[PDB]
Amino acid sequence: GVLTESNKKFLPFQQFGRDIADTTDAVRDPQTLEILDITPCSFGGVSVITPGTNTSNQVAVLYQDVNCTEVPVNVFQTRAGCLIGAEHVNNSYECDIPIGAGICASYQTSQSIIAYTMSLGAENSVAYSNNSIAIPTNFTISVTTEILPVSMTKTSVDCTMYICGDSTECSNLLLQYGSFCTQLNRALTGIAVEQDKNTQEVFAQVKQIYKTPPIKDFGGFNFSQILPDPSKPSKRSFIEDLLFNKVT
Amino acid sequence: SNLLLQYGSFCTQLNRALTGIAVEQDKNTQEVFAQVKQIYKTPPIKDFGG
Amino acid sequence: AMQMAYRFNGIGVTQNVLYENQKLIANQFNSAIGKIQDSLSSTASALGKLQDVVNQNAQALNTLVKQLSSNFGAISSVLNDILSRLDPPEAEVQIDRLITGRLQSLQTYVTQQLIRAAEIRASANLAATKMSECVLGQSKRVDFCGKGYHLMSFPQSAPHGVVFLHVTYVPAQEKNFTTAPAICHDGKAHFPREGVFVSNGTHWFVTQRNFYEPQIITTDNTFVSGNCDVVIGIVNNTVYDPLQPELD
Amino acid sequence: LICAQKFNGLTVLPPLLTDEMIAQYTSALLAGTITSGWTFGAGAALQIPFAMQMAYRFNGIGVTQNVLYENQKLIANQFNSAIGKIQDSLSSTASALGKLQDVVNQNAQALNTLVKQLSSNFGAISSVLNDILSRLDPPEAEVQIDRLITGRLQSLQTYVTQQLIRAAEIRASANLAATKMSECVLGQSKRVDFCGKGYH
Repeated sequence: GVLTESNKKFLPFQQFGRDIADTTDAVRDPQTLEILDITPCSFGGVSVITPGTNTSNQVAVLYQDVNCTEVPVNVFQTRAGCLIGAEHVNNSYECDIPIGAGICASYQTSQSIIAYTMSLGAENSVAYSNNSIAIPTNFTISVTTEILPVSMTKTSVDCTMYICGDSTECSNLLLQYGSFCTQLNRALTGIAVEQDKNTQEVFAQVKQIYKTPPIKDFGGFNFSQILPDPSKPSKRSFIEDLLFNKVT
Repeated sequence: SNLLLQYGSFCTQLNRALTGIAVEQDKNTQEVFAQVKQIYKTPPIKDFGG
Repeated sequence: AMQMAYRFNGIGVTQNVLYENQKLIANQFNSAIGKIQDSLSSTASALGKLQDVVNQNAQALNTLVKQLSSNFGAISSVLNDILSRLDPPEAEVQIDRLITGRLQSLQTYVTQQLIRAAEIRASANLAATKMSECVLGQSKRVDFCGKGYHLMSFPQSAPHGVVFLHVTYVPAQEKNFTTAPAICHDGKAHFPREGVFVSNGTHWFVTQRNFYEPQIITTDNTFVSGNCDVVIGIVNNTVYDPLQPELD
Repeated sequence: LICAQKFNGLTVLPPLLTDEMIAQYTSALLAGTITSGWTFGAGAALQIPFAMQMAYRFNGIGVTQNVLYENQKLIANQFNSAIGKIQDSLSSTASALGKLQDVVNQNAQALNTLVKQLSSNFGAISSVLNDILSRLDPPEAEVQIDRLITGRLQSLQTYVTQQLIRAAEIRASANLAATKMSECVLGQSKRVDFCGKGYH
């Protein structure tokens, strides 16, 4: 630790000192009878910011909490630690890589890694007035997209085959803990049936199975992209096929 | 440390879980507050009907 | 077409807006569907929520498998080695070390799977709610089924998940006007029935609130609410009456 | 307390969004709401007088517009007085922030227990690795060190599991808060007792 000069008033019969967590944060020198403090030097973890090996092969190191004086060897002391290998600019853009405490970092003009202070958005004031109203005149249809997970993979584990193997004395020893495997198998079977119920209650909400007409006269709208095509072996539409090939 | 290396992948699991929790907290704040892309300022006049 | 007119009348905009702008809306719909197909058929994935599930499950399984080669304190992680290399009364302790380690591994995996399954259950309940409320009917909860006023929604399948295409309405280009609360005609004050008063600069009109389409202020767009000395911001004008021209 | 915990590997990362940025977000939401109604959560902010917006909102709960314009002073006075009462209720010893305080208290207790667990023998001859290492030969000290290792790893497992469950709960509450922000602020709601108590 770091033995510094104390400020606590020991009574002349005490030796150690302790914090609110019961560890020595003070000592009495056994020769000169002086009181000293103790502060450790276990100082933070290390992160590396990289814009991707595909783009470039230069990185910026971030020491999560140091005063930038204890690092071994372009140093910039932020509020989230010590950034080594990045220039601090005075502009403000969107956040590409987050550093913490409103600091981000991006690969940008050659080119380097910059560490600005992120911006919230394009500021604009509204022209409010006690007799002024803005009415729209033309519109726009927009088709967004929202992804939602429904179920994960069902699994099952046979303890005495995982824990033990093709050994019988190992199973005779596992007998000393009788209900653990049964607990585990019960939990996993509950999880499996829960996943099946999840899928069942998300999708199966129609009583019948409706059928689109053979003549597609929808007033101009074209649903041929989301309606199924009989040509494909399965009955998945074009978008569903485009989805089932992007998830490995 | 050498004795702890006999429990190979517990510490990595704990670190993964805790970093997941941290990024999830950041996601929570971002999803709660950041629902406007602009930043609207109010005019210096305060005639809000009373 | 009439279903789309119902769904417009649901969000305030009258039917004639759709019936007189059907080709433009159809073209915008088709263009948006094409944009979606393009946005999916590219290296830009956006299917992170359905890929993180698979990645996390594979990683949990791989960790549970990899922890079958850890000594945990025994002399080796191969039960056959512990057996052939020792006598039972001394191999008991080593096999028990291995058994305790593997029990710990199985228990940790099962607990993390339970927590992941609770999270997936919450997400599946949210998806069931969105399918029940957005697909099978128009919604009025803001930003629940998209971004803007909600028109409709189309679901698609996806490996371990679902994908909603939200078709929404967005006003595009606005224009300023000088509004007013009421209009004092003959002492009476004519408040608007279902729209808002506006003025291009010289004349007064009553329109709707989402699509500028001005009309003439008769006694069918407005209703009187007494003398005109109490409203704060009323303006003088002439409220036309359609009966007197014909009857006289 | 803070550094006392910090001195055992425990760290505390700072949030990505500083408090001034959150304050600016809420300021933007509030200014957009009071200057443009609800038309800024569904496109671009379309300015509109405030009395007419409040009349658009009165008309949304089945009450004609002509009751606001003829009772505007009274409603203004009632709203100002309600805000004053809100102040007088928060600016006193009336401690109603239980939700935000239980979180801090629970996390502080969890961390205090985790750091206090470092002072138990768990069966070994001591509770300090340096002591056992300096007064015992390795081939014998392995058993004591291993007992301590198993104890500390068990306690850390328990802490991580508690944190996972608390984070799931906070995630649920944050989804609820985001839903309330998106349906009560950026638009008038009609779900009973979702955005208040009464006609919203």
